[PDB]
Amino acid sequence: PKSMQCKVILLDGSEYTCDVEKRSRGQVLFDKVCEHLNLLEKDYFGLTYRDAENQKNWLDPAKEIKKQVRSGAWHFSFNVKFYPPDPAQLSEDITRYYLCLQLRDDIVSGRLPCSFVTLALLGSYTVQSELGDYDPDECGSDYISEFRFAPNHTKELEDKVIELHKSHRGMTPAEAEMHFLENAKKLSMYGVDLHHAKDSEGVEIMLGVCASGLLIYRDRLRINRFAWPKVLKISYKRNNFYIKIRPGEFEQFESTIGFKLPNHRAAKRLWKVCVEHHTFFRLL
Ligand SMILES: NC(=O)c1cnc(C(F)(F)F)nc1
Ligand SMILES: NC(=O)c1cnc(C(F)(F)F)nc1
Repeated sequence: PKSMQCKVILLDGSEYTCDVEKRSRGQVLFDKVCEHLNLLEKDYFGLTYRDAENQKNWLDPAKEIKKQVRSGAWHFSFNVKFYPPDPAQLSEDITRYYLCLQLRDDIVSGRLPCSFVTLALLGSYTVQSELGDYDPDECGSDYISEFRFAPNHTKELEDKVIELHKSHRGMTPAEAEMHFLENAKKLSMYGVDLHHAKDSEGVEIMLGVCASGLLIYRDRLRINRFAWPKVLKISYKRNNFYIKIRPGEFEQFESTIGFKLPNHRAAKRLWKVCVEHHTFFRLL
């Protein structure tokens, strides 16, 4: 029975190595990683790989690993796939902990934009969770944290993290993580998966996929939203992605909205993440 070595980048930036039989389905690897992480609320997570065009794809747990990674390395990342709209309702603190690690990367990477004060407040909860109570001995007037808090660090930001950290004395790690999440969950781009696309006139837009539905970012002054209930059908054909928007009351027919994706693979990838979000957030 021939086994393939798998390398998974965990949310703390460390590398897990394991072996699975070469015909293994994605679920096999995912279960091994989740057992390693002592994670029971696994439904919010998945594994990504980089395809032959270097795009992030979700590993499908139902299909063979080899048929997905194809010509590429058996190299994966462990990630949040479905961001809970209300992290307080997760049953385990360790679930909320991995969600925090994902969100810290979402912030540092610039995928999750965040005001100065929110960057500093989220930072202060991370520091409280990781180091415990503010200690002046570790922090002088010229202190810079090892912690990455933002896509661009300033001395003013480092100072504001410390000032807010002082306010958190006696806060336990689970408590600081819950405050981190109570704040992060409100950010306009929280759990929004962005896809570059063109509308039916060739104007460049972004499509966001999330718990509440499909978002269409045109300009700052033109953002369209389709709640999952208002979507009847999700389809792709060639480089095109279509959604069937349900008839309004007393309207005779469904409306159809058409988008152009960069290539056929980009169209299918958007279709699959949409169907998966629809199913997940229909049931949750
Ligand atoms: N959310 C899930 O339960 C889930 C399971 N398994 C996988 C895998 F194996 F493809 F990575 N991705 C997601
Ligand atoms: N833009 C927001 O929804 C938002 C979230 N969280 C905060 C925090 F941390 F300062 F309280 N400020 C703003």
